[PDB]
Amino acid sequence: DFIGSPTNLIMVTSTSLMLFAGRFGLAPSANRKATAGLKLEVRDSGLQTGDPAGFTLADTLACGVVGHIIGVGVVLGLKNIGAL
Amino acid sequence: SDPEGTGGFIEPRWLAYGEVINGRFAMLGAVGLGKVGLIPQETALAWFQTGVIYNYWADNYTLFVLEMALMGFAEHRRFQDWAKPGSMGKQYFLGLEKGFGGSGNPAYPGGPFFNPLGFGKDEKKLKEVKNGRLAMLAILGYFIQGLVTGVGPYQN
Amino acid sequence: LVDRDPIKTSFEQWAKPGHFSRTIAKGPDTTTWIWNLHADAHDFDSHTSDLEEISRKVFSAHFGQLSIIFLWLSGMYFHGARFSNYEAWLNDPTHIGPSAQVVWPIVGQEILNGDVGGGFRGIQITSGFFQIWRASGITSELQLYCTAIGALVFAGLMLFAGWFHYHKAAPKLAWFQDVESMLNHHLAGLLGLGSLSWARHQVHVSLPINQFLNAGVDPKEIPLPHEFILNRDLLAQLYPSFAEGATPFFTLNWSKYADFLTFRGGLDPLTGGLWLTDIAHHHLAIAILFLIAGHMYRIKDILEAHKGPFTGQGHKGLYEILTTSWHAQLSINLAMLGSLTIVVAQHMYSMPPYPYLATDYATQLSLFTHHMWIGGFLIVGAAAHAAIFMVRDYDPTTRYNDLLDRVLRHRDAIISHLNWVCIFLGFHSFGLYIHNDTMSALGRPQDMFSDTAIQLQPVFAQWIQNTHALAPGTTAPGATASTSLTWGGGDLVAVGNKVALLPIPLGTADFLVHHIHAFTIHVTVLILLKGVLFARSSRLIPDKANLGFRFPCDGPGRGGTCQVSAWDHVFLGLFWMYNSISVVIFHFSWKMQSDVWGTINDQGVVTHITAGNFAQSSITINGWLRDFLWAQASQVIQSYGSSLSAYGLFFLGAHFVWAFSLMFLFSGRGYWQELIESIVWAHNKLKVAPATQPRALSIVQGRAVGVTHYLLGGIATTWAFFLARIIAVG
Amino acid sequence: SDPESLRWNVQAELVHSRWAMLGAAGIFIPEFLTKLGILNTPSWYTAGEQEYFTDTTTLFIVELVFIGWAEGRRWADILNPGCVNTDPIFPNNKLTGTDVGYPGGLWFDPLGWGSASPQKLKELRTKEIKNGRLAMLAVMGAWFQHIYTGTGPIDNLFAHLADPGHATIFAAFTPK
Ligand code: CLA
Ligand code: CLA
Ligand SMILES: CC1=C(/C=C/C(C)=C/C=C/C(C)=C/C=C/C=C(C)/C=C/C=C(C)/C=C/C2=C(C)CCCC2(C)C)C(C)(C)CCC1
Ligand SMILES: CC1=C(/C=C/C(C)=C/C=C\C(C)=C\C=C\C=C(C)/C=C/C=C(C)/C=C/C2=C(C)CCCC2(C)C)C(C)(C)CCC1
Ligand SMILES: CCCCCCCCCCCCO[C@H]1O[C@H](CO)[C@@H](O[C@H]2O[C@H](CO)[C@@H](O)[C@H](O)[C@H]2O)[C@H](O)[C@H]1O
Ligand SMILES: CCCCCCCCCCCCO[C@H]1O[C@H](CO)[C@@H](O[C@H]2O[C@H](CO)[C@@H](O)[C@H](O)[C@H]2O)[C@H](O)[C@H]1O
Ligand SMILES: CC1=C(C/C=C(\C)CCC[C@H](C)CCC[C@@H](C)CCCC(C)C)C(=O)c2ccccc2C1=O
Repeated sequence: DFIGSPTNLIMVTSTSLMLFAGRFGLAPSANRKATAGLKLEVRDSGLQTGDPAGFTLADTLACGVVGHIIGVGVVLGLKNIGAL
Repeated sequence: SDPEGTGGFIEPRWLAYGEVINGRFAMLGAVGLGKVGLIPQETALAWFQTGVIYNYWADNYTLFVLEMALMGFAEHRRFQDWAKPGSMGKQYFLGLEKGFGGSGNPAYPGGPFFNPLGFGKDEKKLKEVKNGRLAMLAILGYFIQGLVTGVGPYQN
Repeated sequence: LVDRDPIKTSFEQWAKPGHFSRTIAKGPDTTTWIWNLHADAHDFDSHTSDLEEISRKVFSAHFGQLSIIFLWLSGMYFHGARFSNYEAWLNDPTHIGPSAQVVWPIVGQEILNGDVGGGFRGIQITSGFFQIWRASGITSELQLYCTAIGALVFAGLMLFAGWFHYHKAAPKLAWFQDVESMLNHHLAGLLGLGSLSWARHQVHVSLPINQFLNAGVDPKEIPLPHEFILNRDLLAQLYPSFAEGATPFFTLNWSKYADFLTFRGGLDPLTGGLWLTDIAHHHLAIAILFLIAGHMYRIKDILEAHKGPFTGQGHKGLYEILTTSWHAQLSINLAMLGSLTIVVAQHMYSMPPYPYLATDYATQLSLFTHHMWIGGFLIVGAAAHAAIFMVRDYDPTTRYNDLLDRVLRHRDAIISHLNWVCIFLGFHSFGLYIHNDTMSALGRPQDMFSDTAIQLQPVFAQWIQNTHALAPGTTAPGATASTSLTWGGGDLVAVGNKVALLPIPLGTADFLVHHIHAFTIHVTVLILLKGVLFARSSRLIPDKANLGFRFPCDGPGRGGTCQVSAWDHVFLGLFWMYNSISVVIFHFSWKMQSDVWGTINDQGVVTHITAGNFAQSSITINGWLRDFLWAQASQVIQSYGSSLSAYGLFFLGAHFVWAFSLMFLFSGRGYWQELIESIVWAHNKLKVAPATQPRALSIVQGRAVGVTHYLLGGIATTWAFFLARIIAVG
Repeated sequence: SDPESLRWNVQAELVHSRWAMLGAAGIFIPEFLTKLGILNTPSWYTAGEQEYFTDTTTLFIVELVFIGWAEGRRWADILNPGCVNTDPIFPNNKLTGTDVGYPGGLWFDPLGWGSASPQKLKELRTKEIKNGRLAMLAVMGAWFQHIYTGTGPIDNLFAHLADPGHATIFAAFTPK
């Protein structure tokens, strides 16, 4: 409740990335060390695709912009429709 | 013989499901009074504000414990006595008619269960008759300290 | 044996003549065996071939000790409550000079017991509860009298768990020899759930109840006894009901706060313990780790992995055994337990963790030397028991061909080096001092080694110490001063009679003690290392492991063939360590008083118990009895008719017991035989001897009664020498 | 798996126990008949009238002489004849052992059938109360501590204290 309720939604945010992230990071283990970077089995680029943590650091940022103006610097707008 | 308490892999919870029945109807007085509570002066004071609107008018006297020890006796007697082979009830030192048993070695509504005939009505496994009364027991457990106080139900 | 086996006697054997090794105690009489058997009451060659129980016995013996500490220290905590000193001292600390303990007045006794106190006659104490103690806030004598019985509760029970093993029908192999969890648990939730739990009862209750004690009151003018829950108004001071945070995390605002913590660095003024407030945070920040950490895991797995070219194949299956050696998994431990105790001995004196220590001089150096002899008495052990491994424990060979089998491969080698190391030291590590004498007695200072004379010139200053305080260039944030106050940069200001704590700057004459330590630490280890390594077979004997780690000595041949073995390497290695520690002690107090331990005076002109006499005068190794032994010790040999007196009055005995050891250390054996008969003769004439063939000491027993006495002699000598030059001025 | 007591002085331990408990007998009835004090009331003068007292201790020596002889002479013979030396029946001396103590000397002996016995007939009377008396006494002697301690007044001695609410005694009753 409060910003603290926004926080209830938010425990969900830390709890979440971390766990949703968790399986990928374990899911083919017995890798031990290492990767695509090193020995045998290139394909180049970097890539585009596949998840665990590429996508949630992004989420702390999401939460940020919307949240963002509302508290801020009383918060845009800018309208434009205003809204028309 | 110097003493015996046979235990096999689960001794415990044979009781346990037992400590549980007793324990369970003690969830009990919860099921169906509720605070000693503490260290007894009030005489002025509850935890820290307790009370207000010290517990209770409060009769009670701790003599229990003197009671806890004393009834302890019954508990451990029913259990040996039936080791058994029975003299036990002496009946009338002399003479003649002693119809009366009253029935049973009890368990349940007829010392022999009895009055067998019944219902047209009221018409339309026994660890469950246990399982749910811890699900009545451990429940007041937290309900003693059942508070958030500074704030309260976030939910709400 | 057979009084009567198996199945069919409950009936216990007391009697018919009793037991060991198969031509068992003879029947026919002897003395030695009464000495055998206290010794080597457990060795575990004997009782059974098959480990079977013993792990099932050593869990029980362990229980006994835990109880016992408990019996102990209920005692202590008693004593501490109801012979109080404590209530009185705490309003009063920095006046008081504290006792738990009193005699009764019978015969002489009572010279001893001399006014300590908040007005009672005492024996002054130097282990501090009264300082472990400050922490309890609530106070009063009858409780500690609850904490006390709470002690005797844990005991009887944490002592009927020892009935509840061996003696009770009891456990089997898998349970230890499947390890797979054990540190998992231990470090996670006890290592963790203590330090954790300790946090919860280290700000809850203690912090507040000395947050407003560090002012005065008559306690309970401050603290109610339970007072401290659902309640709390009081937390409010010492901080918020978190006011609106949620379970830490962030969408949190402070315009002015950050949760209790707030790190301390430096010492409290007017209780210079160090802040009672980094004390929660640090223990909290521990446990987590342990809380996370004891969550490995099940094993060879990690150990079987990495190999190198020098590096060892052995590393792998570096021990199926390890799970069942024991004697090895104790030897490893002692090195650590032991070497992890005397690391206490520093962080203590250069960073007190209890309120009123330093000002309290004598009640934390006793400490720093008690904790110091264990981080040594447990290390030589940590070798003995490896020797006990290296010889025996496994039935058979199948350890094979590793890392060890490796180390041994070289062995007239690892110890070939280490040797020269020591004579390089010794010559650079003691005759160094002897220069001074031979040339300051010749007398030409131009050329001594004095901190002034041979040139470094007047700075110690920059190595680490100066980078260490100076600390926040850093990724470091924190706290006005140091981790340890002593380090060079910073501060005049610590404490109220007295100095507690100050730079200590060294130079040379900290330089070369610091080096004698090297050479002393090193030749200690040479003898143990070469001792445990050459455990089983040697270039002098091959047939060498065959009875013993003990055997006396193989036999007059090969030239000498005497000392060898490794009981004896762990006999001549104690002999050193008694110095190792005995001279490290000699180091600290001569420093800590020659500089540091103090007084403050108007305008803070520091007055060290000795105006730094150290300066030019430890460098001379006579100055070490000019300035030490003959200077201080004048308080030991003046101590008669007093109160402490039991020190001066010990200092003669035990300064006797030592000079009795040599008799046991320096002598033959068929000698006291040859004598013991002249005796035995005179005995028979009157008809008064033969039965239980009186016999001389068991070659190595004689060595057992060397050493042991040489230590409880030569040691308590200073335990006296000390408590007698901090009690009274200093 | 259990201690073995059985202990062997022992059978003696039980007869020691009779002494303690039958003696324990004197106490209860007499003090308590107590005169149900009393109709009223009790005066000593009489001997001790003014003779500088009567007993003090001297009373204790006479008490003991009279006794010494008895307690002493005594077990000395509840029984025990044969009375020497080398090897074991075990009682613990056992000397009486085979020989009763006498073949042919006297009538050491009491009664019919080459025996000590009064004979078969009776546990009866006196195993149940006399041993029940082993019990009785102990609780009723345990009752004596209960009856004085707490000394109403005179003496606290050394206080960590922390009573009163109220005194302790015997007259009898209990309150509550
Ligand atoms: C001062 C205290 C007060 C308190 C706090 C207690 C507390 C307790 N008493 Mg208790 N007691 C008190 C006053 C108190 N008593 C008084 C004044 C008396 C005199 C009558 C007793 C006589 C008494 C007896 C004989 C026993 C207890 C027992 C107990 C324990 C039983 C636990 C339980 O829940 O059983 C009840 C809960 C159940 C789930 C059992 C259900 C059985 C019911 C249906 C039978 C009784 C109800 C019945 C139908 C009513 C008919 C009227 C009849 C009483 C005339 C409990 C700790 C018992 C004990 O613990 O012994 C080892 C038992 O010994 N008490
Ligand atoms: C955590 C480890 C601890 C444990 C559990 C053990 C266990 C064991 N050690 Mg051991 N040991 C240890 C630490 C430990 N040690 C340390 C630190 C050292 C270095 C000193 C040693 C040096 C050592 C040696 C040399 C030997 C053992 C042996 C043994 C085994 C024989 C035990 C015995 O009979 O008691 C022995 C205890 C006594 C006989 C009691 C006498 C104690 C005397 C010396 C008194 C001490 C002085 C003290 C001030 C006197 C009391 C005050 C008085 C003045 C009133 C046993 C398996 C022995 C063995 O043969 O292995 C199978 C071998 O003897 N240990
Ligand atoms: C299940 C459960 C639980 C559990 C509880 C418990 C049971 C706990 C605990 C806690 C704990 C379990 C704690 C612990 C702690 C520990 C510690 C804290 C340690 C210690 C120790 C000491 C103090 C020692 C010291 C020393 C040293 C240093 C060495 C030697 C010497 C001496 C001994 C002095 C909980 C809660 C969740 C709740 C729910 C249910
Ligand atoms: C005539 C006679 C006699 C003799 C006596 C004498 C002459 C003595 C002595 C003695 C001496 C002349 C010396 C001794 C000493 C002892 C001791 C000494 C003991 C002990 C100890 C202790 C207890 C310790 C502790 C400690 C610790 C803890 C560790 C380290 C430190 C110390 C050491 C502190 C008698 C009577 C006996 C008998 C009869 C006859
Ligand atoms: C022992 C050999 C001297 C070599 C080191 C000397 C270099 C540093 C100068 C003196 C070191 C002692 O440090 C000391 O300085 C002052 C003594 O003059 C004292 O000065 C203190 O007393 C006064 C009271 O307000 C004020 O002058 C200061 O504000 C205060 O810090 C302090 O108690 C201590 O901070
Ligand atoms: C059941 C009733 C209880 C018993 C008491 C009633 C009297 C019956 C006799 C028992 C009385 C005990 O005392 C008595 O026992 C004997 C009974 O065998 C008596 O009579 C007998 O004595 C010897 C056995 O003892 C016999 O070998 C003799 O032929 C006969 O004289 C004894 O002269 C007397 O010592
Ligand atoms: C002096 C000395 C002896 C002689 C020491 C002896 C004989 C000490 C043993 C004496 C015992 C402890 C006396 C025991 C007698 C009493 C315990 C019996 C009476 C019981 C009492 C109530 C007094 C050796 O045997 C020895 C062996 C090896 C190397 C060096 C030496 C050595 O230096």
